[PDB]
Amino acid sequence: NQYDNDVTVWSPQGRIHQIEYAMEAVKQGSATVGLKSKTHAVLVALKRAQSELAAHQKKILHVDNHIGISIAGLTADARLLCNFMRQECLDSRFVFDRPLPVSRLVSLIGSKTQIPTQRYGRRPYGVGLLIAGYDDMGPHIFQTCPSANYFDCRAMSIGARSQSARTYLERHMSEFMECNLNELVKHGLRALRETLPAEQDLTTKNVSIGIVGKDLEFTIYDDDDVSPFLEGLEERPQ
Amino acid sequence: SIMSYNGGAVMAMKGKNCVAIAADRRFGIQAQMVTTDFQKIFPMGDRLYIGLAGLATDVQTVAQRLKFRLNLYELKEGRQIKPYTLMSMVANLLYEKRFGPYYTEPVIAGLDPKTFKPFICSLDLIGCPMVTDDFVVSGTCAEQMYGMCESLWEPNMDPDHLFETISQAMLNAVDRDAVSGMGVIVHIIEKDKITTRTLKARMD
Amino acid sequence: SRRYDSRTTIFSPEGRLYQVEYAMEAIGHAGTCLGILANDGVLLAAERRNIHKLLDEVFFSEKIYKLNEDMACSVAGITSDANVLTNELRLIAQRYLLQYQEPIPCEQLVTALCDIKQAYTQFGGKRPFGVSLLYIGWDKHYGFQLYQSDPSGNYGGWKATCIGNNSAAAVSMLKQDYKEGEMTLKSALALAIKVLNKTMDVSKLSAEKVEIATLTRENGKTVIRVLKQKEVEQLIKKHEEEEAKAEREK
Amino acid sequence: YDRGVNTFSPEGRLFQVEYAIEAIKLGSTAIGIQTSEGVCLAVEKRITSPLMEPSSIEKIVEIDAHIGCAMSGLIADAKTLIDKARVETQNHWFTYNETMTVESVTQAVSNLALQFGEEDSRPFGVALLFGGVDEKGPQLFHMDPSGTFVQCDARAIGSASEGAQSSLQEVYHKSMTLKEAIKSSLIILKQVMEEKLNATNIELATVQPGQNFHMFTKEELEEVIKDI
Amino acid sequence: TGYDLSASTFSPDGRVFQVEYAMKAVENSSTAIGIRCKDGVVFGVEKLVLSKLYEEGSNKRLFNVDRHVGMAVAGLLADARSLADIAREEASNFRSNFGYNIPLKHLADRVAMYVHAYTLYSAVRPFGCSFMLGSYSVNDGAQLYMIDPSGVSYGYWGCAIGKARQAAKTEIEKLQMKEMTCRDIVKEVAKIIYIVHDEVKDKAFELELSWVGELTNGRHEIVPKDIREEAEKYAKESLK
Amino acid sequence: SYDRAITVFSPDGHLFQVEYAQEAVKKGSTAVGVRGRDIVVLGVEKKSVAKLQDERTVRKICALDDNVCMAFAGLTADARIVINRARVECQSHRLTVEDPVTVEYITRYIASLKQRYTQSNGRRPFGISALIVGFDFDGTPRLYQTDPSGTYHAWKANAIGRGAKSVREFLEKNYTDEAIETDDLTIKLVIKALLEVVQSGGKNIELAVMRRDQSLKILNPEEIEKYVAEIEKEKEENE
Amino acid sequence: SSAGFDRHITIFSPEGRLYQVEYAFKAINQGGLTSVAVRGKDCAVIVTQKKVPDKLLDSSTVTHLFKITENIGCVMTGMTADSRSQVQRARYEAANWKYKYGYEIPVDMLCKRIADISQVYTQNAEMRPLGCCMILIGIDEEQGPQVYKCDPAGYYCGFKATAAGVKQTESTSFLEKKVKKKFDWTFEQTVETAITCLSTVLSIDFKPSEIEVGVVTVENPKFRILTEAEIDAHLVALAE
Amino acid sequence: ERGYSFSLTTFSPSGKLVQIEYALAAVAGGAPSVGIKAANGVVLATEKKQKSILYDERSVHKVEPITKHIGLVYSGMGPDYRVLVHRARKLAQQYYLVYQEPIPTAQLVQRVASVMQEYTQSGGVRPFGVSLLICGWNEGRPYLFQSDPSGAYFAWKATAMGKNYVNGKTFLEKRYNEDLELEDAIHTAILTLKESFEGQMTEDNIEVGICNEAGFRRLTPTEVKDYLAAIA
Repeated sequence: NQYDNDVTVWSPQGRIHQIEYAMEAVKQGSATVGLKSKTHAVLVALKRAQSELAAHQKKILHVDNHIGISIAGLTADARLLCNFMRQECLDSRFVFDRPLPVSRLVSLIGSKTQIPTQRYGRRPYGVGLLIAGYDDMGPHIFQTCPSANYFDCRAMSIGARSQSARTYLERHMSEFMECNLNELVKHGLRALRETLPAEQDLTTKNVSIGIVGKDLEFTIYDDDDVSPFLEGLEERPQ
Repeated sequence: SIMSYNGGAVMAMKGKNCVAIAADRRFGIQAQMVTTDFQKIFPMGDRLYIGLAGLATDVQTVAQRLKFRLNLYELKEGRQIKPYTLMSMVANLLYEKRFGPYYTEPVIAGLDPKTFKPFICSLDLIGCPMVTDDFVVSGTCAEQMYGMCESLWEPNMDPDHLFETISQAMLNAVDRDAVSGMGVIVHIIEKDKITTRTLKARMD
Repeated sequence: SRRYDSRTTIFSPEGRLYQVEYAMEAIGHAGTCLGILANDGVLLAAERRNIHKLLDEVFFSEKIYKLNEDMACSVAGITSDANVLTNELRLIAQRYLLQYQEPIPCEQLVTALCDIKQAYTQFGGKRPFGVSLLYIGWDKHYGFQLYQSDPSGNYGGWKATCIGNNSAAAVSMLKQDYKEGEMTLKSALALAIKVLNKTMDVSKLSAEKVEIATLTRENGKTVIRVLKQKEVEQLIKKHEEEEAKAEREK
Repeated sequence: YDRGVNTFSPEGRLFQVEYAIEAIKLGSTAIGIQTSEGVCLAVEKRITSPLMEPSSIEKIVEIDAHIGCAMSGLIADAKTLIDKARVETQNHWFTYNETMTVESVTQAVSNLALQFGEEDSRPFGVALLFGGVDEKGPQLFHMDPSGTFVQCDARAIGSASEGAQSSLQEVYHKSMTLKEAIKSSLIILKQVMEEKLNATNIELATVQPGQNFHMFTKEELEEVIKDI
Repeated sequence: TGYDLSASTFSPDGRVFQVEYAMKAVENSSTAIGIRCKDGVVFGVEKLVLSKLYEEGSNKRLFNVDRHVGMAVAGLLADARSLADIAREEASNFRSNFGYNIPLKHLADRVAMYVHAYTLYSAVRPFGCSFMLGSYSVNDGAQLYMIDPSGVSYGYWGCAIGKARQAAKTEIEKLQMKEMTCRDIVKEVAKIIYIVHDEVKDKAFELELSWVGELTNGRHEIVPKDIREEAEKYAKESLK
Repeated sequence: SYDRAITVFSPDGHLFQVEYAQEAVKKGSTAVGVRGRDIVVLGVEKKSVAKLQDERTVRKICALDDNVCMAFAGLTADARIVINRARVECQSHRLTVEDPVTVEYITRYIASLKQRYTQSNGRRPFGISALIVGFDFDGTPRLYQTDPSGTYHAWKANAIGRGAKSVREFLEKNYTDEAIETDDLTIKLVIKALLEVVQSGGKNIELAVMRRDQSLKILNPEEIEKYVAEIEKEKEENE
Repeated sequence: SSAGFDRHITIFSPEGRLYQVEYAFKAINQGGLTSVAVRGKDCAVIVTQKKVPDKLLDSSTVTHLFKITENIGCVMTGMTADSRSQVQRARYEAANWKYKYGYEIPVDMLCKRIADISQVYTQNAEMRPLGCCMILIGIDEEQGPQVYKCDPAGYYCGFKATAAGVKQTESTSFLEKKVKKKFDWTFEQTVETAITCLSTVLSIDFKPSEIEVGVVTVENPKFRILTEAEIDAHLVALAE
Repeated sequence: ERGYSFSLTTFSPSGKLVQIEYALAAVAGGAPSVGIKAANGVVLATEKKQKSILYDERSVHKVEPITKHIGLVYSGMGPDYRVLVHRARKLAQQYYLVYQEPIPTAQLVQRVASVMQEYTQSGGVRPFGVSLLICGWNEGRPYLFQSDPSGAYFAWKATAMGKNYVNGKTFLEKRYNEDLELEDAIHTAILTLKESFEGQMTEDNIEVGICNEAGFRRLTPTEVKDYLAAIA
């Protein structure tokens, strides 16, 4: 147990436990699912209430006109990476006068989160960022982790009880490349409804859906515009 | 010039077993005097004086900075300061302001603390030491002071004739100067005592 | 790191200080210094440590440090730590003279040191000064003065004080024999040699084991007289003569 | 060890942040309620001595002429938060000629609380309630030492805040009025404190759209007590 | 054991266990091998698919440091990304100060001294990475290097980094690598990967082959094995 | 268990090293202070001269500016830094803003300087508590107090030091809602309050008053002995 | 005794000892290596073996003989990573002498400056004290050849016959019996005792391709590494 | 780096400094030495034996000059000595750059002891393990001082540091007097070093430096062989 104190201290098994504990902070937050077609990349999150009459905490937040991210984990590390995220997006607009390629922006994050996972004096960032974007070669779905690894993927679900969402995505990933937004969005939010206890339903007040498109700027819909998306659904087989 | 802003004249002269130093008394801006009691000779220990001439700011400034370093020297060591040691101390203080220099030219006169050996030297405004055996002069009316000392100085002189020689050298040269005058004070020191006299000069 | 650090800054659960009380006890296991006022003077006395017969003593002063021109100080505690404070304190008294061209008036010199000695008990993890030391001097405003520095930073203006656990019985003696009002130099020197007769347990009071320095305001000069060992001898024999009167009553 | 200054749990949060929530529990209670007519607010002073001056204890301060406040927990750390909350709403008027909205105040306030450590020390021990009338009508917000910022419609924080929030969710509905919500709040106050409810125990704070003045009632509050 | 906390402390017998602990963290990573022929260097990495949602070419371990220099990392992948950016930055200053390409013998010295500096202070930890360096030139030929987490760096003809470090170099040394061409090497690298535990107790995998030498005119790029698929056609015939 | 740091919290949310600084205040001599109609007054106890020292260097009552006073407790070293710092701020305020300094402004400086002095590690907090009394802000008498946590606060009658709980309970049954006019009556309230001293020797009380227009008026041990006589004159009505 | 943290950091123990530096004295001994230097004549000879356990491991990138300047060569024992970083300071500060002072650095002056860097790591804490050892040779004009040796503690000396690595106590005992009749050291008497000491302490009687020989001589003062052919010439010359 | 900045020395509850008392134990287990102040000079001597017959003697010196009239020896551990030697060289030139005059031996010990003070109080460093003996003939009278790793200093007539110093302390007290010559002082300085030496004493086992008024001078082995040539 004496090796379980700092980021610097290695173990006699070769595993640093402080990085292994920051993965556990990702499982505290709620579930969120991102996926993409050939032309459209949609990530869908799940709000959580604090009390019975407070507003629900937002998950999806706009970054750039072609980049939007989701969140899972500490809200302190959330806005701290967002302010680093927005600063790098407008520097390429100010210098190069082009939007950033999405694949090389995430490489700046892995260089950003590597220093506080090696030097003493700062904990690792407990955060579960899902990233959707548009470079010149189509849509992308990215995830990160507090071990500073970033994974390109075509579908991903992270957060609380998100293993049941992964099983739905693996047996329907062959259908995702062809279908358009009227069902591609509700292919995604059929995966959230297995990350729920079996007695309540995904309502209009606890879900956010963000869409960025090839000809569409990144747009966040919540609590009023979810009703054209929740129409035309079946119930759970209970 | 900047040296000619307030005037001044400091002369030192070596005798047989004694040494003398003299200066003027006039304080003033370029053509307007202010007072006739401006001190330009400062005691730095017994039997060892220093004279300053030039810009009246740096006269009062360096004499306080040198007093700052002398008292710290005479407490780390129980002895007093040697006259060669003070010359190296002043030359260090002027050279630190190599490009921001003080506008003064110091004249150091005094005896040895152990023996009776006199010592005279003068420095430039950036700290070039220059020891002699007969006299050193500094101030605005320098060229008049060389004309009097080259003709009146004798090698081995009692304190009687040494006082009379430095008196006639200061009176006849400063009266030729315009921005210096209004009284001359003379210090003559020796092994046994210190004598200070003021002279009857022209007050115009 | 964290497990290598010393405390030096942490209160007790009852509120007392952990390291400051320790440094105030090491001074009691050290030399003895005292002072006494007079109507026209002030004096200091000291105890010689390491009186081995292969030393030189060429400094003319070991416990006494003539600090500005009209002030001196004894010292007690860690001798290696003591040289830092004296070179600073002469340097505080000398930058005052550069600033006003008037000597330092013997109180705000002490508070200038007592703020420096205090600051190591506060911020910064550092070792405090284990040195208490005396003060003598003269000013325009009050005259002859004594002061009592502490590792905590406290100072007090005393009429007759000394060191504690080494010579704490002297303070009980000074309350019995120091009479107020008349305390002149010949009366104060004979009072001082009586005290060190008891506290220093060496019999007959060998003159190589003591050290006495005085200060008299004399014709506008304020001399500081470190009196030589030749006149320590007859000062002892004057007190040695007082035993002959002390046996007449019995 | 046992989770010292900056080290993750094997399961969840930092316990220094978790113990910062517990420091609010030894504070003083306070209730804020949002109504479409305006934002009412209340607090308990907890005055100990009669020689102790009553009007020196502040809990409602004035951040700006349309933004009120409420605090609980540590008073010593709350004076740091109120200081820059007054400054950076004033910097916004200097460079934009307009009033900063109520939500974007606490954006700047929640940046500074998430800065404990040695980077360029300890977390804070104070929760806050912010009332105000921006361009979207009246608003009410709440923050914690964890930086978790959220909008509430009616919120009670401080000591005995758990028993306050249970009965408070029954008496609230969407169509309240401001004259109704003030007496609806102080009934909850005298049921959670122990002293007799008078004009020296509590104080009120109301902000309106047309009445951006008068964020502090003073001895008109004596009329409200005798009416209930 | 006990004093094994800091990297700036010695054992009572004279070794640092924090360097020893980080070496066998590289042991748990999958096998990446390297080999050079007489006119080139051929890399090869066994890389396993995480579950299914990997998108066929993500998070690769065949980097590209310079115009003629690339890496074959294994171990903690995030720690190798920060270490690869040092070698990208180090080769740029040699260009800007001397005007020509970095020699591989000088490049491996600059990197290994940088890895050495994280094994001395108590504030930082040693790296958890080991990697390969291969290059080709006309005045120097082909070279192949090897850097451990401690910082020891010298040259090989062939190597392996991962679980099967010993189990791969047993059958590397039975090749006549001194005279083969690096087109015949590519079909021989793929069978070394597929012999030792490609998907036996694991789930799945995908082969990556990097490539530098005389046929690329000094360039470093991935193989056109996608073209004609000949590595898997020749290695899967070794089932019996 | 866990304290040994000013940045760590307890499992029930406490700062014990801050709370231990208030325990050092209770080792000090008691000092009381009330405000009145025009004349404010504060007194201290426990002089205890030791037969061989000068008593003008043990002073516990100082003035920051011309119309504000100071009384403290705790340990003598940390008070000297706070006093010397507060003299600078109440003088540099006058240079930047040409008004005199209010009594409320100088207490926020002392509290905020003690505030940031608690936050950073390796900075031992001040173990003193202070009483700031001044009828300076446009003819209005006020008195505040401080705390080692850094919380400035206003009372109308105050007691600190070793035995403050008895005196503060005494003044609640004694400070009349009838305002103590004829200000020698208000001074006699303090001498009656300081009569419950740790030993009550009578000649160990150093009362200092201020008539809100003049400077500080340190009382002599002949005028204060007259007020001790009339306190025994009112005590003759018990029989 | 273990008082405070004397077994962990560089502080004094009771009885004036300190353990974190004398743990570094047997930090050399994990190399499995032994180096011998002999001064007898107007020449100076280094001899040190190589240990090649792998046929995939190269031959030219094994050499412990390091060329500091043209007239100064050295050999390194101990662990490899601390050894090459120590040489980077020795190559650096030998050139600062030429720049600041305008002539070639003496071998005596350089061994001072290297040991002064190892001083501060013992003096200051949280700084690991470089568990390796350095032996120098060179020609000084009007002084003949010299052999110096540096310690991790910062201690240096100059002496005629040197052993290092693992087997000092057996080799230095052999050389005192050798250097007590000061016979004619004639540049082959020096090389033969440099071989026959190591060939009897290790007791191998080895093949011509496992050692290196560094040499410097009053005639050709350049540092010079011997060739495998002429190493074999001296090896068969002692076959009597 | 981090910037840790904490000292490794605090007070005991008894009031003693623990690590400084441990550093004097490493001083007492060093090579022995002796220094004698005569009526016209100061004599320094030391014990320089190699662990082998291989070690050259013309490489490392024990008696070491500071100025041309100031020398300095030690008893403790080897490599810590060369730090403060090079520190005292640069310090002694700074007096000469200001005052144009060679430094007196009293003023040098005022500043070298302040350097040894600074490693005892500052953060994370350890105190020295070397005591010194500092000599010199300035202003007629010669001087002989001794500085310890605590930071204090003294002024001896004759003393001995190193191993068996309590035996040499009694032997110098029973042999020295008020005055001798310098040539008589070296004779009683080897006879106190012959007390604790090994079975053989040659020109290369001891090493002697002197201080005449003509300046500082360390002796070549020609004189030291001729001095121990049957004159004890």
